[PDB]
Amino acid sequence: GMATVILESIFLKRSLNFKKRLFLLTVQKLSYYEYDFERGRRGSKKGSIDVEKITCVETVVPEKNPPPERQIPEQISIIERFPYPFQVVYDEGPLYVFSPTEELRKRWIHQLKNVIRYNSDLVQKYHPCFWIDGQYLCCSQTAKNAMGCQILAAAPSTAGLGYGSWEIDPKDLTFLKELGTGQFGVVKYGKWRGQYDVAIKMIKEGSMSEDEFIEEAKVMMNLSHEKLVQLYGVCTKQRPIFIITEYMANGCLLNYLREMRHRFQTQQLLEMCKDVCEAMEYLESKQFLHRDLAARNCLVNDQGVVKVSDFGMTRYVLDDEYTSSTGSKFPVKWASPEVLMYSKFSSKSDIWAFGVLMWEIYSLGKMPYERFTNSETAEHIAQGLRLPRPHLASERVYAIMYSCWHEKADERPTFKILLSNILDVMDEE
Ligand SMILES: Cc1c(NC(=O)c2ccc(C(C)(C)C)cc2)cccc1-c1cn(C)c(=O)c(Nc2ccc(C(=O)N3CCOCC3)cc2)n1
Ligand SMILES: [Ca+2]
Ligand SMILES: [Zn+2]
Repeated sequence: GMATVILESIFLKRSLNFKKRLFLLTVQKLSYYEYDFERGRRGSKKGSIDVEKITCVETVVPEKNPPPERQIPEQISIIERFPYPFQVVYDEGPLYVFSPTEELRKRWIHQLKNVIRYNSDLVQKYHPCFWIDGQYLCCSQTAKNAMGCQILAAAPSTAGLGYGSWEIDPKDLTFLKELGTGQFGVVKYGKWRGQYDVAIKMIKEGSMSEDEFIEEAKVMMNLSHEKLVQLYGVCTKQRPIFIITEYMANGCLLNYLREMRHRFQTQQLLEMCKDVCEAMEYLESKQFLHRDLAARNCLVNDQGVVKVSDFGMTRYVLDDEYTSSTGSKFPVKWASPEVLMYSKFSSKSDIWAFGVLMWEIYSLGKMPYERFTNSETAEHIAQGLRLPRPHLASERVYAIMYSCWHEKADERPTFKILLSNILDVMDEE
């Protein structure tokens, strides 16, 4: 996955002694340390739990008589008063943590519950109350590893798509239609447990760095936005492996644009841009690059909503004709000059590509730089060649896409700024 800290908070931890600890969560580990107040950083490490060993995270029933420091009834209190407990359940008994606020406890529980979907020894039951004086107060059982006495409200074993085990059973898939092929081979439409529509990407053996994708899915499983194609899970206990996603009935945006019968109004085209920009603002906020943003990599559902697809997947492509910046399959005509010249990938190369995508949308799927080959494009865009204003784009709309192609990456806007510009034009109309 990634070594990035997803959540950082100061909590009160129970050993019976209670101590303030800085908790840091990564997809790999939940670690806690003494808090270096003076330096505003972590102090000495005091322990850690491997995320793969966590079987359950849930609230705890509060103690009936907790001292003032833990009594339910801003700056000073949020680091001195900890009344809301939660438990992290793993092999070595539960770990009890007290949050200063309810919102913060909710945030940690929500995040941890999603993360542990990846794990293999998940439980359906837990202990609602504290283990104290050699027994659980809820059921009076005397073993710390005693099975939970109460079923979880949304136990993963019985949870629906997006909340269940990350590994999906392929025997629960029905295949109904061929959706064509892409960089990793065949894709199909089908049903999960006979009711839920899904897309099944079947990974051609030898096309993907599978072990890296499977591990790194720990990060991608946390990406969720209304305008991102949702990843539901994987099937990796067979050959080939499958990637299971949200199904988009209308296919890829590029082919959608090229279907002349739609006869889109320019308001509809701007809405497509807004959809994509919202997805990209979300990915930018998670410091996650797409690296092949283009109309061909966006999909359209049966409601006409555009969503961004296959973000982050370039990293696992084994084909050097795709990966090489001069390869026949590399997306040269969406690549910023710095990418082509120096392999300088950043949020700003995604911004460049977004501009070309806006141009595609207002050109109804025309090939960019049609008069030029990939090699010619690479040479001339580094000199200052730019895509001209599409006939359907107003000067104001063109200014947005044009801003994406500044020769200096740092003078390119962010997706937050682009979205603001798009919303302004929608109002102005
Ligand atoms: C994403 C995708 C690829 N492309 C890839 O898998 C791919 C892999 C890697 C990359 C990188 C280069 C970035 C690494 C890019 C793309 C190839 C084929 C289909 C789909 C796809 C997916 N989903 C989630 C749908 O809902 C859907 N829905 C469709 C719905 C309808 C139709 C359609 O109109 N059809 C089907 C066949 O022909 C008849 C009409 C087609 C697709 N189509
Ligand atoms: Ca269609
Ligand atoms: Zn119990």
